[PDB]
Amino acid sequence: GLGGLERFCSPGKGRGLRALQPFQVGDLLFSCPAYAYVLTVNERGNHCEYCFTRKEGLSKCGRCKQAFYCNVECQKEDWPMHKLECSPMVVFGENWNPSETVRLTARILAKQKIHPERTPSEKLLAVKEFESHLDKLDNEKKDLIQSDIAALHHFYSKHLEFPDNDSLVVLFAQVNCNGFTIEDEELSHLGSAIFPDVALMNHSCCPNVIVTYKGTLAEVRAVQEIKPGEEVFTSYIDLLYPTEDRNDRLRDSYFFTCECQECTTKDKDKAKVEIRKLSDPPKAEAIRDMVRYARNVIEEFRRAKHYKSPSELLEICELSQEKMSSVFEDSNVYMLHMMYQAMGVCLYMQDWEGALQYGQKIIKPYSKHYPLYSLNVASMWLKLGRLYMGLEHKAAGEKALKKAIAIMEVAHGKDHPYISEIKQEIESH
Amino acid sequence: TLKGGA
Amino acid sequence: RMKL
Ligand SMILES: Nc1ncnc2c1ncn2[C@@H]1O[C@H](CSCC[C@H](N)C(=O)O)[C@@H](O)[C@H]1O
Ligand SMILES: [Zn+2]
Ligand SMILES: [Zn+2]
Ligand SMILES: [Zn+2]
Repeated sequence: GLGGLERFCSPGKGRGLRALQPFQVGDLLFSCPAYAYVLTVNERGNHCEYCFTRKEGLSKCGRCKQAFYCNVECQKEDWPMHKLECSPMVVFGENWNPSETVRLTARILAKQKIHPERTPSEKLLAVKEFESHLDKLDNEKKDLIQSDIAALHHFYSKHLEFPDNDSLVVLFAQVNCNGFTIEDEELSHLGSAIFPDVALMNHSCCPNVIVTYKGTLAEVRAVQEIKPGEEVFTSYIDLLYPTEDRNDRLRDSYFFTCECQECTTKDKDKAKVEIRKLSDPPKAEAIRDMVRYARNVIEEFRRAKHYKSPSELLEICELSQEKMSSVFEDSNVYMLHMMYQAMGVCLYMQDWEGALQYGQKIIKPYSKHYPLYSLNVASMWLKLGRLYMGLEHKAAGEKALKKAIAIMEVAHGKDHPYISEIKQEIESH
Repeated sequence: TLKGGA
Repeated sequence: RMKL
């Protein structure tokens, strides 16, 4: 297996990962090559399909012209997976639209056909042994998987031989439960992957490790001191939100209620939903009314993001902030949510001044709501620093970039390519 | 595939 | 990854 670690039965949590030796903050516990992975459609042309390296002048696949590579070696190594989509993409044309989950599951089935035996990705936990929670799925979740199965059949019939429907339901459920999203240094979505040994770790809202990525290789580093006998915990979710929001997501997606110290004490809940100190204090009903409103506009914006124009999306963020500000302070996480969304729209519009203003309001509340070594905090420092440098605010840029580096050295390792890249940006402008 | 921050 |  993995030296210094062991799989064990964690009471109430199924299987888990336990330390057999001590690990200090910043230590690498283990690394795990991707069992299967896929580059997200929006990042094609910026990243190599095989190894995920970002660079300019990638070689384009001459057949489909929609997959880019470092060189012919990366291209040849990616062929067993790319051929599932190369020709279908041109033949289906505009009508080719399998969801990312379908794309990943197709590559899982292809990997199983080629490499049926245990891989180096599965030293402690195999894909076949993944938890499915099939008995807990409701009809709406089962009907969505069955829709995914139909898409899998529609788009991948010529390259894949399918198991029976029951096996496909289980596999999709296992993917929903154990799959990982890969993000770049700015926490932008890069793709999806299966990391079997990383999937073994249970969840905590005060985790003692963080998962980062070196291309398609997952790495796991301590962000708290870990002693022999202690369970290794990662976070499955965005830790910005209060306990009821976190446990709503964990129950819905992973079918458990978290009992970590943060969930048990709820010690950060009050700061996360901070209320303005008005002459007449807002009543509990009014607070719960604004929280309900906030959750609704968050959902409305998530839908609107697919079709509305950038200026229209900014309008939603502006109006929602105005209404919430009558009750919520700026450090309130529902305010911060819409500010972050507005920043995203500004970054896409290349409105650097607009994005900088939002970043400056977000970073200090982020620092206190998130844990000590949060990737959400590091990436916000990084966005600020790059905005500053781009706008020729060299001194503020350097300060922000160094703040990002200080965190990433712990989470990513001092020798990570991301840290080398960021140091160039300090000594370029 | 959902496990991750943000 | 912003386009800057
Ligand atoms: N903090 C926690 N409390 C209870 N169950 C947890 C948990 N964190 C993770 N789990 C369980 O682990 C699943 C994610 S996959 C993690 C490995 C899993 N325990 C296994 O035996 O295969 C979740 O769906 C949930 O069932
Ligand atoms: Zn490559
Ligand atoms: Zn191709
Ligand atoms: Zn928790």
